[PDB]
Amino acid sequence: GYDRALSIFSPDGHIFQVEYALEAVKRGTCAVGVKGKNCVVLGCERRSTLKLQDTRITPSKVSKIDSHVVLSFSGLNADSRILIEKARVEAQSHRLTLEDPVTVEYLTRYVAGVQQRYTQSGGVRPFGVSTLIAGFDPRDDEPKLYQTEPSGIYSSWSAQTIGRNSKTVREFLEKNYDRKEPPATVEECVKLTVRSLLEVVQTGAKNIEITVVKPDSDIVALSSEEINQYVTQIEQEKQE
Amino acid sequence: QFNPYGDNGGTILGIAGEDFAVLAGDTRNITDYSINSRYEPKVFDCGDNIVMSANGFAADGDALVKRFKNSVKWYHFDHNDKKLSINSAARNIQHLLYGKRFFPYYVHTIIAGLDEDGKGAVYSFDPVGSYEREQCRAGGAAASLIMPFLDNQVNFKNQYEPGTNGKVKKPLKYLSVEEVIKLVRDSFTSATERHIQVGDGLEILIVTKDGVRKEFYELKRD
Amino acid sequence: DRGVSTFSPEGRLFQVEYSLEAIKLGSTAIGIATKEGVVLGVEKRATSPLLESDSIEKIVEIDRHIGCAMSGLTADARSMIEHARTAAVTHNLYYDEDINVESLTQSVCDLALRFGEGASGEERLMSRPFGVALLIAGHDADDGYQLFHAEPSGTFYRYNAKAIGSGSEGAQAELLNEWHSSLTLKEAELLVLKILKQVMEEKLDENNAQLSCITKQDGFKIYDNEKTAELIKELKEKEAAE
Amino acid sequence: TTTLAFRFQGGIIVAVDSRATAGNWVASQTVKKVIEINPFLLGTMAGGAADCQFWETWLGSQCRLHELREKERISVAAASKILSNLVYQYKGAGLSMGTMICGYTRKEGPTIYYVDSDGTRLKGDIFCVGSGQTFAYGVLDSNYKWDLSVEDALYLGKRSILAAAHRDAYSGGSVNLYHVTEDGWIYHGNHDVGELFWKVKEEEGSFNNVIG
Amino acid sequence: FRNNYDGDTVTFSPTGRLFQVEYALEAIKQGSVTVGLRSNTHAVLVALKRNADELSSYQKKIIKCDEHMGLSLAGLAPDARVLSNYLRQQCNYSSLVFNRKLAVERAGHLLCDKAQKNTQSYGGRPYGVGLLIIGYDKSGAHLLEFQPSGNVTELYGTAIGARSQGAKTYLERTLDTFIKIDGNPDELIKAGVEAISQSLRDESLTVDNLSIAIVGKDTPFTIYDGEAVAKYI
Amino acid sequence: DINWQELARSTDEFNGAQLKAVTVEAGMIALRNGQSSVKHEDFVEGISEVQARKSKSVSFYA
Repeated sequence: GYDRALSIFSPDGHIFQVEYALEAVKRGTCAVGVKGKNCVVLGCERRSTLKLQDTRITPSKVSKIDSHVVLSFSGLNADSRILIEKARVEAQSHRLTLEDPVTVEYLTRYVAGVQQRYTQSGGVRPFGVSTLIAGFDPRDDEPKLYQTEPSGIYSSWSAQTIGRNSKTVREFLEKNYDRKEPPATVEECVKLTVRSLLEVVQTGAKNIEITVVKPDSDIVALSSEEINQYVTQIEQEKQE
Repeated sequence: QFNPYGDNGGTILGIAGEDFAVLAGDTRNITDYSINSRYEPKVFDCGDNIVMSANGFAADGDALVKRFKNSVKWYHFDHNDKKLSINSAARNIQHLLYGKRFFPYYVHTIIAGLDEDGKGAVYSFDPVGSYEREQCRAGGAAASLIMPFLDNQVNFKNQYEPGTNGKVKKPLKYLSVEEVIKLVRDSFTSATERHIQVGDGLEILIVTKDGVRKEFYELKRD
Repeated sequence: DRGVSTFSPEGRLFQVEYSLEAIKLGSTAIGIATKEGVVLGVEKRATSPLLESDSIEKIVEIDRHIGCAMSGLTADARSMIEHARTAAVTHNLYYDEDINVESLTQSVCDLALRFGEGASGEERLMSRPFGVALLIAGHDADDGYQLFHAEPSGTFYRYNAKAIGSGSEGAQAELLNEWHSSLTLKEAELLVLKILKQVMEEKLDENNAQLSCITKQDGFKIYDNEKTAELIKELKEKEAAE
Repeated sequence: TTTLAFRFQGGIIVAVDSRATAGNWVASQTVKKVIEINPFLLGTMAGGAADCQFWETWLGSQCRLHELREKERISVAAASKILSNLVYQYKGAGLSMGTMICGYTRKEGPTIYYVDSDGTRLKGDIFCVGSGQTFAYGVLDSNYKWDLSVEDALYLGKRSILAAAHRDAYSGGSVNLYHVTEDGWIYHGNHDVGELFWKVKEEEGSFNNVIG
Repeated sequence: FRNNYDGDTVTFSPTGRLFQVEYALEAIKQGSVTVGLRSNTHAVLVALKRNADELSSYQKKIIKCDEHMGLSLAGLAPDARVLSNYLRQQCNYSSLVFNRKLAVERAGHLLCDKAQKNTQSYGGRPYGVGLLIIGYDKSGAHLLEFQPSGNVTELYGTAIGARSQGAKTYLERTLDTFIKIDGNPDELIKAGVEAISQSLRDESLTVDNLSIAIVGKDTPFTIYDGEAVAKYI
Repeated sequence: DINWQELARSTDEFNGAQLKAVTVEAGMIALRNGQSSVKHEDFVEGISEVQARKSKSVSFYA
């Protein structure tokens, strides 16, 4: 149909290539962000069911853009490699010219700008990745959560999920989290993200990856034994 | 090696009163001690009661005006005939001179007019680029010859009230239009004698809200 | 193709027809101009309570004396917004004069009044056909408060009141007669809320609607969610009496 | 030219002359050497007048665009660096700029970045740029403390120019006093240096090198 | 014949008539009506200012191009714009370089050409908009019609856009009267009002809608509205 | 008031039957109007129903 054109504006008002991007986000891993008062917890699936895989050199889904800016993603791994690279360069650009450390909010916009640009320029596909960019603003200790979409726009939610079986996760996020009050403690906040991920992973120590990002360049990924500890405690409740 | 920039002499004078502004100048056009042209005007109307002379190297000034005329046409077309401001013109002119900064233009430019308040107002440009609002400013090589007179006949700078001997400064007094034209004539007449740039004619275009008046007086040829 | 090289049999251009639909499906935005300020209201179309509503905004300060709300395609609108900001800033640098609203409407529309890939005595920077309208409101000295309806289609139209988006046919019908020039700024705010209340299926509160004004005095001034909320309370009250 | 700036607890005092000489003669005594880049920043015309004017008119645009985009006040750091980059890259264009960008944020506190035509960007507590800098420094340094009172800083700013003005040939004009407060710069009048000389002469018994 | 031949400018029907050209003409028929006429000493254009609704201001379709030039549009709005700015450009070049005002005729030959370039080209737009251009040069008053084809024709009087029938007839009749009338701005301007009433289905006669322009050997290009056109209405 | 020439110039490739369709339409407007008279104006509009396009199709500029 109109899938062969981008320039052609379409009376449907909807260019099919754009629709098809969404199909692509769905297929990918589930990646979730839930934020406290002092933390972003990012719980994400990393598949590891692959036989004869040396896990050490296989890239973790989470990639440090900046020293305090992180990215998780759902959608095609190849296409996603371009966003990570543009975004890294721009990170260091920011410091080189403003001196100021990376404004996260600029960065959210910069990234979306690329998925937008390519919607207008024929002969350049719109990317079929949606991302989570999360960070902490210069001179600030309030957590910051953003999602980008392949529609070439951006938005902030109090907590959000993307990728396979996101429908299932969204019910959890409505009932156990609230915009009004995020779980004040870091600890509360991490335990709920583990329970959400369990709904679609259905038991895995390394299939669940938790990276907690705190203010002031504090990045630490939870220990496999500690992750295992969240699971067992939760699993006792399930039969009660 | 070709001469990079000429000089064509001349003296101009922009004075900001409180209800009129004049832009005066001689008609004498020179290179060395030869008179190139005895009669050749230099004050030009740019419209909307803004007068302009870009005095010094005549060729650089012809260019500058020539482009500005075109800009007046496109300012009105896009802005639904908004009256081209005095300040707007000024910013425009700065930007033409800064255009080549590497080999800067060699013109000492003065635009006079009314500000929007409605007082006479003069803005003056040094060739380097910069511009600022001014009270009274002569231009050219005899700028320095003329200015002390005005700072002792109207500005009353370094004048004090008779008998105080300095306690109480003699305060500014607003002058009629006429009074200023005489003052402009006498300054220029004195300079005909004391400088070879000024002579032939004193052509003054006066800009008011009431329209444009033209004033002419002959100066000697010796 | 059905580009712009193809002239419609109609006497139109196919892309131009295609642009209109995107405005029709767009967000509902209302503007009513007085000679005491212009008041613009929008639905921020809140969809979930986990969505942060405050963060999101469809009324954006473009310049000191001008703001815009957007109706059409969300994608196109990025580019459109960046164009407008730039267009204003260039003139301020260049002549250091406050511009008219009129002057701004034209300049935004300058990129708009060309479509295609072909150019013949001009540059191209476009690669499509854009389909996003704005309400461009402001103040100039000359003609006071002005409201324009900037179109991605034919020449810009000045309006004294305009409503666009999906709530448009009702909203506009109400406006023809409810508009007047004798309204106060206080009368006019409540009248914008009134129309908004009717055409939005879900009940009116300050978490899904936001009000803003351009009055020269306070510049482009975004209403406090407290300031918005009270007037909603006032709205319900007068309707009970009525 | 003499222009100076000092940071203290109360913010920053910026004081400038008004003289501008072309050739050996006084061209003007009304060139205001305060450029209001915007309500938050003061830039000085010191150095090359035209270059400074032109490029801070430019700087106004960059500040404005930033403020629009992120909707918060620009750091003094961000704006001065933006200027610094532009001027290095174009150098060898008859550029001669020398400016102090003066601003008072809580992001950083009172902050002064001296920008230079070479492209140098130097932070300091106290900067003094000018032909007459050299005179100014003597009086300025000895009454300069961070914990100097606000009231005393106002006097200090007038006195520092009075001194330079007197000895330097290329300085006279008038005093413009400005205080860069938290909320932005505030203008504290024009005061003619010519007149101030006599008051001060009488008041302290200073100006005794001077006849009588 | 949708697509195939005659579907793009390059491809010929066997006969060699582009179907698209007729469509570009149709755009003018859909367009705002305007009546133009002249005498030796003046050229007078009358155009109805279209509007969407009451609150939308009656929108000018007569555009001043230059002090001594102006045009009116009937047809596609984006095209008229790219062309109009070009008109302005050329006139400025001549005044600067060669002294002279750009002659009206000689500007038209260029305008023709610009339209033909897009007809040669793969892609692009043949301009789909027709323009009545009036002007005062050293040959005095002129009136041209610019066609979407490109062709420029010196005509005593012509009208384009909606219901042209009533005003064309009217012009044929009064042809001899307005061409003899010279030295009378006011009477030419009257003839022109009377003419546009015939075309209209009496949609409006309001001062508010009719906008009259005049350029000649006497008046510069001046736009007349409200009271000034209430004399003749 | 009918100008046979003006109608004929805008029409291209209308055979005899097509042409009578135009004629009947101009008169049909006039029947509603009540005037026995058919105007030249009725006819120019009346072509465009016999065309593929509906008569006087709405357009964004005018």
